[PDB]
Amino acid sequence: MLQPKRTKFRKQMTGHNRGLAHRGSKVSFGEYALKATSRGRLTARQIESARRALTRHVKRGGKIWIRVFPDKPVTKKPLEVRMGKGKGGVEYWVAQIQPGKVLYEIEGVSEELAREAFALAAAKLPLATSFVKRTVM
Amino acid sequence: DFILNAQVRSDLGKGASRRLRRNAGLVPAVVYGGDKEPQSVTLELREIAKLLENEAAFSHVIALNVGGAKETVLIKALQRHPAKGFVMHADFLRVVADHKLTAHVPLHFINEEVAVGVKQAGGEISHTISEVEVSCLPKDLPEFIEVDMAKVELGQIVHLSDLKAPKGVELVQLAHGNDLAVANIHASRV
Amino acid sequence: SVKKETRLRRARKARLKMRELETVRLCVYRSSQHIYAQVIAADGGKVLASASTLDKDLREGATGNIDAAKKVGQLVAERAKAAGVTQVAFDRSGFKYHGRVKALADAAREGGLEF
Amino acid sequence: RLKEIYRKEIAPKLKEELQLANVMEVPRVTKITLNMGLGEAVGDKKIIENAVADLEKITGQKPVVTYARKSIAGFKIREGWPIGVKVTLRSDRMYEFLDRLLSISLPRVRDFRGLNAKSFDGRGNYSMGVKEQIIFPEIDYDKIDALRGLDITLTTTARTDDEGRALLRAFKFPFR
Amino acid sequence: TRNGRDSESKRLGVKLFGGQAVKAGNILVRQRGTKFHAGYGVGLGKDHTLFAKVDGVVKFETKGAFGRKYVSIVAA
Amino acid sequence: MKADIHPTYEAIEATCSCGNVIKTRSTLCKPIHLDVCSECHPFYTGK
RNA sequence: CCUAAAGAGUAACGGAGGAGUACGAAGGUGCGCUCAGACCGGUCGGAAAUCGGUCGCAGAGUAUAAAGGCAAAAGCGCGC
RNA sequence: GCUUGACGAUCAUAGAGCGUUGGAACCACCUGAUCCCUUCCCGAACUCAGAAGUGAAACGACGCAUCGCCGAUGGUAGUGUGGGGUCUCCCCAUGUGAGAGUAGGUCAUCGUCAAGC
Ligand SMILES: [Mg+2]
Ligand SMILES: [Mg+2]
Ligand SMILES: [Mg+2]
Ligand SMILES: [Mg+2]
Ligand SMILES: [Mg+2]
Ligand SMILES: [Mg+2]
Ligand SMILES: [Mg+2]
Ligand SMILES: [Mg+2]
Ligand SMILES: [Mg+2]
Ligand SMILES: [Mg+2]
Ligand SMILES: [Mg+2]
Ligand SMILES: [Mg+2]
Ligand SMILES: [Mg+2]
Ligand SMILES: [Mg+2]
Ligand SMILES: [Mg+2]
Ligand SMILES: [Mg+2]
Ligand SMILES: [Mg+2]
Ligand SMILES: [Mg+2]
Ligand SMILES: [Zn+2]
Repeated sequence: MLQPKRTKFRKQMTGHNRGLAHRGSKVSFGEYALKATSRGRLTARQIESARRALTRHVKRGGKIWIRVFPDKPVTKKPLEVRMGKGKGGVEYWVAQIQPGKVLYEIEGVSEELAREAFALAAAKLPLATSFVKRTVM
Repeated sequence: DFILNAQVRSDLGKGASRRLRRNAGLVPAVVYGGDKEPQSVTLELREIAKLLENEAAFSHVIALNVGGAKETVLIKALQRHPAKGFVMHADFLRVVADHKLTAHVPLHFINEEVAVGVKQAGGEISHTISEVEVSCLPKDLPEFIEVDMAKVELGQIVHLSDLKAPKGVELVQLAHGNDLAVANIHASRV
Repeated sequence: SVKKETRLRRARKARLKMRELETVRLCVYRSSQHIYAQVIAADGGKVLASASTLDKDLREGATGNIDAAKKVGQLVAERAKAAGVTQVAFDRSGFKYHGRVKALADAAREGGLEF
Repeated sequence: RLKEIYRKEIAPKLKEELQLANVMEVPRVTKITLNMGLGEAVGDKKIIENAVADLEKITGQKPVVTYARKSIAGFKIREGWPIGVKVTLRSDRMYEFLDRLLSISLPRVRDFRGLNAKSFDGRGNYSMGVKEQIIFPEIDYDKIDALRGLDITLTTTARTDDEGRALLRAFKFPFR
Repeated sequence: TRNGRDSESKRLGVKLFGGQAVKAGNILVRQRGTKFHAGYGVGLGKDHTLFAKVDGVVKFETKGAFGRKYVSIVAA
Repeated sequence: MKADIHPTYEAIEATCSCGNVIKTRSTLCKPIHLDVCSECHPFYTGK
């Protein structure tokens, strides 16, 4: 799917997901966007599932941008294994999402077609979304 | 048309500004520029949101009415809630007859359907940008800068230097030796 | 130019040592036509005594040689005494301690002030 | 030799030939450095003592031998052992070296229509090579080893290469 | 796991802050390298330890080119 | 100029077979004869 | 070095790496000097050898990991 | 007060870049390498003896905001204490309050000494 070509370190701490998205919250490339209104986490197979559904619906023209990149590795512990014995191995890559972040953008289509193409995408994502339009400020 | 009502603000801070947006439905603001000191004001959220539905809100002169004294300003910046999208703060720039000022002016693309690159080669018009930043005198600030794409073929790129501007208007970015793409014609996605 | 710029870089270590020790200094300047000597108090701020070839009894015409540097050296030592100073440190200001600079220093030693 | 020659007509003529308002900024040549980078002696180290002796004859100043500044395994060398030698010429030696190379040996090289004007950098210095070490009249033909590629480099006080070329219009430079 | 190693802590940092009264020989800073430089009345150890050579008060001033941080002793 | 390390330098005697003579200094200490010189070369005059 | 919560300290079969040496000069001192890289020009080398010039200023270097330092260079060379 | 040199205070609001200008003195370039001294070669640099030429190069002075560097007011983020919620995150009362950006500034300001007015 999507993941870094190479990274400095294999593993990472869990951390916390706090705050609003004051950066990456504007429509910068296209004319309409899908924007997160709740916080959460996107697992790079939901991003691919939602990209096919969006692109398969337009099927005639239109440019699409993906503004999210999953760069945080998460580990899992195999089943029937006790606590301890070192950290688990990396299983999938994921992205942190704060309220207000733009996920996908599109242009070159009508407002009515984009609005129903973004509805198909939002049905694959585990977080609340909204439809927004580009503004001067 | 372009008129806004404001009241002087005197209780400043984070706690006071949060009470404005819950209890009273107001919006904190500030007016600076000219040769005068800045001034904190308040204005209704419903009034500012209604004026901003207009297209040329940021490229037109606005008559501000603080108390009873009127003054000429221009929307310079605007803070929005990242999630809900409503306006939380606004700052205005005082307008003086002889003083160059910087504004953001939207672009208008016309005759897209009759473009050479579209009807002949089946290309698609892509808008790389949608507004440009200009500097000029207040008396000749344009509401929108015109760009046409009739004589554009497949693969041709439109730059800042190509488009013409009203007399007395400077493109700023072109002045700093950096012309940026505006639009192009490219081959179809599928 | 590079010629002067590299000399000031060459003279910084000795000057910074004297500020640390807070000792009186005897600074020398040498040009193609004259030579200079100054006694600077403890921190580069004030000049106590001075002597050069521009005094109105040495402006005779030949000031860019060795013996001209000898007369100023034995003249700056006299002026240092009037200021009640001895026990200074010689600062060559990046010039090599070989020629006109050396002849200047020997006159000061004979003049009475001791390094 | 060529000292007085430069200041009798070459310097006075170039003053008003480019229409100068002052006299020092007329181009003059400061130094000539020979250099000859011995690609061989990678491991043998048997031509340095031979390259030192021959290069002495052309000039008469004891040469200095240069060392590798890096490793670069592609040439199977590394820093520490020398790869080439060089000499620097100034004032009288480099003038008298010029005329001897100008025409005592340069006409009798082999085949040459002249010295091209394309061997100029962007500032006004000239560089040109020499394909055989025996070309000069200071050495023999039999007691000398095989071909060695001696070089010539010129350095002038020219702002740009055109008046550097103009200065080299004098000195009887075979420029085509 | 092949990671379980670490070294003992070295207890570095500032030992006397600005305004404090000092005596000759007092250690002022424990360092790696010179985050702070020796000013007036301050010496430097072979492991870059700043120590007092006079009696007075710590100063902690930034001055000169290079934007260096200096520690010096002044009159109380 | 460093001494004892620079070998003998002199004015020699140069004489081209065409009668051309230029007194230039070199390091041979003997007269030399030239078959060709600047006054008799095809490239210097357009041959 | 991170965890370690802007003084110190701080655990886990937590996340990452090194050591069990070297040097009689690789120590002391006086004197002197600045790198990597790029471009142009130049015999066999040609993107990369040595040479000339301009820019560059530390993107080099530091016996040995990483961190903190380095123009009075703590980097480089020579005499004693 | 005016100009030039030496040494400092202060380390970009003081820097870079562009243009103009300075030889009366000073400074710089300059001539030569006998003599002290020097180059792992070269009087290039260090040094010695002055002085015929020039302000070209360098340096200084004066202009310009183009780049750099400074930079508010207001708002926002975070946060100590007390209290709430729908409690992986927030809200209220009270105290505190950035970074970024915006309007806009900047072609420095001083001290001692010596030579000429
Ligand atoms: Mg955890
Ligand atoms: Mg606030
Ligand atoms: Mg609060
Ligand atoms: Mg030193
Ligand atoms: Mg530790
Ligand atoms: Mg010690
Ligand atoms: Mg701590
Ligand atoms: Mg802590
Ligand atoms: Mg600890
Ligand atoms: Mg414990
Ligand atoms: Mg060492
Ligand atoms: Mg390091
Ligand atoms: Mg040594
Ligand atoms: Mg603020
Ligand atoms: Mg609390
Ligand atoms: Mg604040
Ligand atoms: Mg700020
Ligand atoms: Mg800033
Ligand atoms: Zn002949």
